[PDB]
Amino acid sequence: RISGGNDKQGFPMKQGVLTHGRVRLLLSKGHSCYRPRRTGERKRKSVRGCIVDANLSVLNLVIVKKGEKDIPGLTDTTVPRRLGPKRASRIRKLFNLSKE
Amino acid sequence: ARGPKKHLKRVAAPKHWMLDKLTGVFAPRPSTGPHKLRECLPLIIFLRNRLKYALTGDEVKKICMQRFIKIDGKVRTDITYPAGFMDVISIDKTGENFRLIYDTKGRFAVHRITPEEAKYKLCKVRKIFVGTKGIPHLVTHDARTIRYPDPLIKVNDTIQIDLETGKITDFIKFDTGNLCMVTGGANLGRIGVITNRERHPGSFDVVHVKDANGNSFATRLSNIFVIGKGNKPWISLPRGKGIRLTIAEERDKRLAAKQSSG
Amino acid sequence: KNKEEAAEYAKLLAKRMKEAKEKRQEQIAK
Amino acid sequence: ADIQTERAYQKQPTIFQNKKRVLLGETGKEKLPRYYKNIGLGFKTPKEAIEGTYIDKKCPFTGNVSIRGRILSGVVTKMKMQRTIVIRRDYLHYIRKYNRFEKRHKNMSVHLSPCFRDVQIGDIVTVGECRPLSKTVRFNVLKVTKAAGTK
Amino acid sequence: GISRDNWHKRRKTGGKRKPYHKKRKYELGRPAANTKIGPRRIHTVRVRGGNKKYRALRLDVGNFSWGSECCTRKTRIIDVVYNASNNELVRTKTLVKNCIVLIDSTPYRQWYESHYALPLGRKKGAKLTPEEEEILNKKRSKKIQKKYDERKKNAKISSLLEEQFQQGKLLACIASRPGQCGRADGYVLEGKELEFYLRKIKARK
RNA sequence: AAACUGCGAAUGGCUCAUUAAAUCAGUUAUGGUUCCUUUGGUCGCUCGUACUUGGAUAACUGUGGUAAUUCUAGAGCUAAUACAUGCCGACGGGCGCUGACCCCCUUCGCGGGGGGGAUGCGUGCAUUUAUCAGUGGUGACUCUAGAUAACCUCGGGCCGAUCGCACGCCCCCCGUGGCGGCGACGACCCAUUCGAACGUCUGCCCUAUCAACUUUCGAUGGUAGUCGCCGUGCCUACCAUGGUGACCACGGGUGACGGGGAAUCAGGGUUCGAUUCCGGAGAGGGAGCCUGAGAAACGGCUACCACAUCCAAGGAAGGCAGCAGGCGCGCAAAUU
RNA sequence: CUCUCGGCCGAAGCGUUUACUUUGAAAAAA
Ligand SMILES: [Mg+2]
Ligand SMILES: [Mg+2]
Ligand SMILES: [Mg+2]
Ligand SMILES: [Mg+2]
Ligand SMILES: [Mg+2]
Ligand SMILES: [Mg+2]
Ligand SMILES: [Mg+2]
Ligand SMILES: [Mg+2]
Ligand SMILES: [Mg+2]
Ligand SMILES: [Mg+2]
Ligand SMILES: [Mg+2]
Ligand SMILES: [Mg+2]
Ligand SMILES: [Mg+2]
Ligand SMILES: [Mg+2]
Ligand SMILES: [Mg+2]
Ligand SMILES: [Mg+2]
Ligand SMILES: [Mg+2]
Ligand SMILES: [Mg+2]
Ligand SMILES: [Mg+2]
Ligand SMILES: [Mg+2]
Ligand SMILES: [Mg+2]
Ligand SMILES: [Mg+2]
Ligand SMILES: [Mg+2]
Ligand SMILES: [Mg+2]
Ligand SMILES: [Mg+2]
Ligand SMILES: [Mg+2]
Ligand SMILES: [Mg+2]
Ligand SMILES: [Mg+2]
Ligand SMILES: [Mg+2]
Ligand SMILES: [Mg+2]
Ligand SMILES: [Mg+2]
Ligand SMILES: [Mg+2]
Ligand SMILES: [Mg+2]
Ligand SMILES: [Mg+2]
Ligand SMILES: [Mg+2]
Ligand SMILES: [Mg+2]
Ligand SMILES: [Mg+2]
Repeated sequence: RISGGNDKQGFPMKQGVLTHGRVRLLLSKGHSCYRPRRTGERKRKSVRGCIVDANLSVLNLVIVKKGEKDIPGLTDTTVPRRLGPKRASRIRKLFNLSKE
Repeated sequence: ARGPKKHLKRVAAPKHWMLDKLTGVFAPRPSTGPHKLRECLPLIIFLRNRLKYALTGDEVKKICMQRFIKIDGKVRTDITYPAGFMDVISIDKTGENFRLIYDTKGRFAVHRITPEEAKYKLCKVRKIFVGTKGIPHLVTHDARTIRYPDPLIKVNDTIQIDLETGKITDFIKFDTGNLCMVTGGANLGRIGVITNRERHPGSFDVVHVKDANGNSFATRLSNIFVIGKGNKPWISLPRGKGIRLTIAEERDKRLAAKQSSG
Repeated sequence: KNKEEAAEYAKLLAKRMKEAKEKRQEQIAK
Repeated sequence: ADIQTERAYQKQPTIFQNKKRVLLGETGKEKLPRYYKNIGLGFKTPKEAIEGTYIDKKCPFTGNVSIRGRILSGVVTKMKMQRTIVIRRDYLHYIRKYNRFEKRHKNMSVHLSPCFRDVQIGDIVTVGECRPLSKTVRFNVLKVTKAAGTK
Repeated sequence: GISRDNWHKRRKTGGKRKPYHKKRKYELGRPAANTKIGPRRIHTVRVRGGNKKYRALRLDVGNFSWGSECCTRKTRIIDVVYNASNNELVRTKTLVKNCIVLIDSTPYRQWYESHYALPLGRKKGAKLTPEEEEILNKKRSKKIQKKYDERKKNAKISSLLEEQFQQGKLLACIASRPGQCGRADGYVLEGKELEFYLRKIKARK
């Protein structure tokens, strides 16, 4: 799956814009590729379009379906440990606990 | 300005705080509260300038954060809290009680009272209105709203409130012959008996007052606070009974006191 | 608190109305 | 008929004139109850306001206005606008250096209610202050007294 | 933006004045809410103090009152017929305060037939449905019939309202401001005002 | 520690360019508006999973792009007083209408009365409109309160799924155990405090080699609306022809921010007030906005105009009339 | 100053109205 990427000038790709090149957008809170410094602040930023072209420095990919073999760097590694649920209802849902 | 102001220049502060000019550029701006900015006394001014308990503003905060000061029976930790007329200040650590009463010079005085007297205060009725479900409401001069007041109580009257429960015990009607104190103007701090009231529709009313010595003066109706019924006050009075002396007789009293000193 | 205050004011209002009406009746009769 | 001269219906907002009634009470008289009020400060309501049939929302007696503020006086000088006249107020301004005075005047555009009729140029008018009724009008005519030459 | 100040205006004498400050936030104005007739669409506006104004953009129903009968009911809005301020508002079918509109008559007819138990708005052909027959010709006892017969003494309506009920649509006037509160409320025209507006509408044609 | 959340950043400090009934001063009004916070009052007043409901996101761990920024992209986890959703209880009823049926008087009887009533709809405070009667208040309400018929916005009013400290009394009991004290936070609506914003009356320096001005593009008033937090040509449509002026209108100038005040002065007066206090305005010049209770904010954003910084030429970043300090200017003014 | 109505005074009209003068009230500090 095509997640995103950066073009040769380092600008990120946004999902909405349907172009092969860069555009300038007025971005506010709730938009990707931007992080406001003040409440209600908006800023004009340059963003690369979503259509994949040959002028990309890096392209991001996410594996969704596994194939016959497993890549030595990606798949064969053991899964790492991670934090467990913190809310009680999520604990019950994970461990199939009843009210008792 | 684009919004509310938060500072107060020292020279622009009320002149009855008796602040000096060279201590600093700023004065304690009173917080919002029961009393107006120009008609209150901040807690810090009373705690370090009047009583000399603290030397700086930091020591006032150190005293207040120990929950030693009570205003009208409730602990206040704010050092700029607006304390006003007929308020009770209690310090249980030293066992002291004070009531804020104007002296004849128009300044709040350090007036100590009995702990028995510190259980009640007098309030002036500012508004009477009927609310939802036909319930009467009474609003005093210190922003207290009381439900179900006595039907005979009208505006410009005085009520006695018990500070523990916040309920009316009795009241004094605004009539000629009662005792009153002036709370604003040129006659601020004077005590006397009401002689007559002049009504001016569409404008301010004028009330004439005569003191014990027989001196007469006049004020607006908004500057009058009924203290007692007839000649008997319902609160304790400061050293001066509300009689304003002339400069000549103040000089005479001072010279007599100096001559008898030593 | 609501019930107690309502009852107390009802008693006080009955007292006040009775007193006022009695005084008016005394004024009229005389 | 004579009252209805605008594109919109002219009515007193606080009076309900569509109350249904029996056929016996309809024959008697179609007399709308008039809305009027006492403005206070000792001014009396003209009988033409109580018994009249005009519609004026800016009238001090039958309209939605409130009289509060200053009470002033003037002399009528122009009556050429609709329900509003121009009066002149004369006074003397003191000049400290010469210990003397100079004559000055001001002009006021004030609202005149239809209840006041037979108002001529040169008679005294007592006006009261109200909320801004237009760009330049802030006063309403309260009393009219005739000139000294009245016969 | 849109400013509703007073210092851009000429003086009473006629001379123009030079401003001493720029446009302020508290002097702003906003574009008009041209309310049409259609499926409901209302937008909220954040106004001074943090309060809300409901900006009605499309409305089709509202509650109107029959004052003589004191019967307030919620009815749909059909058409705009007259507008005192401007006739362009009638052509574009804009809902503003004091505009004359046509509303449905069915709820008022239902209340009238359920209260006085008399026909209203029916054709002379006397065609009927059993539900209406049992609404009007129900079997009532002596006491209830005594109340209904007494109510039948006051059951009388002017010819203008009766003809409007026959047509199926009533003439009403809007008393609320749709662009400010988001709803179109009003009252049914009757009496001298109804005659005045009928004459105005006929003269306009 | 970090990060999410909350609050403040609209105060203070600087300067005097604009500005001549404008600002400003005294005096009044808001019965024509909004108001964070503090203080007080309300907060079982509604009759219709709860022993606690849902999905995500940072900080963190890992993979990266660009010469360059307080630039950020993908992937793996996890919280709430963030974001959402939603009950029980009080809840027994009461009151307004609809009212099958059941009684009690008078009547020979019809008829004239007086009650009880099952079944249905509605219900509290705020919101919008119409009608009715006349607790408390004002000099004066179209005030406050009451009654009736409805409405009540999905870009949605309230009616607590929050936190801390001390912990105890009660029962046919050991439980679904029931009850309870102080606070913190939040919230609809009144009142208060701090204000702000529009209005009333009077008051300002020279100039006629400025004597008529305003009204096409609102100038003066009327009617109905729109917009606005409210009153109003604030704006719109249709109408009337108005409004101001030798008592100096209109125009022009000012090395004009206005006062509290300063210098000189027998008594009058003349000149000054950029400058520490109170109001106003501005942030290189204009204009337009987001957030917020409050800004047309500039140590916030977006453009144009004039300047101007880095660049790998693809881009990125600007506002000292804040404290020092530097250049220029000048007769003229201090420590990075 | 004036009748009336209420407890000599209280309400209400005053003054044909101003100018003037003498009081009183409200009038930021510095
Ligand atoms: Mg400032
Ligand atoms: Mg403070
Ligand atoms: Mg002289
Ligand atoms: Mg300016
Ligand atoms: Mg933060
Ligand atoms: Mg803030
Ligand atoms: Mg400084
Ligand atoms: Mg002023
Ligand atoms: Mg207003
Ligand atoms: Mg508040
Ligand atoms: Mg993620
Ligand atoms: Mg929340
Ligand atoms: Mg009401
Ligand atoms: Mg209007
Ligand atoms: Mg108009
Ligand atoms: Mg200048
Ligand atoms: Mg000057
Ligand atoms: Mg001299
Ligand atoms: Mg000399
Ligand atoms: Mg000065
Ligand atoms: Mg100055
Ligand atoms: Mg200069
Ligand atoms: Mg200043
Ligand atoms: Mg500014
Ligand atoms: Mg600057
Ligand atoms: Mg500069
Ligand atoms: Mg700029
Ligand atoms: Mg805020
Ligand atoms: Mg700006
Ligand atoms: Mg700066
Ligand atoms: Mg700033
Ligand atoms: Mg500097
Ligand atoms: Mg610098
Ligand atoms: Mg020098
Ligand atoms: Mg030099
Ligand atoms: Mg002063
Ligand atoms: Mg002074």
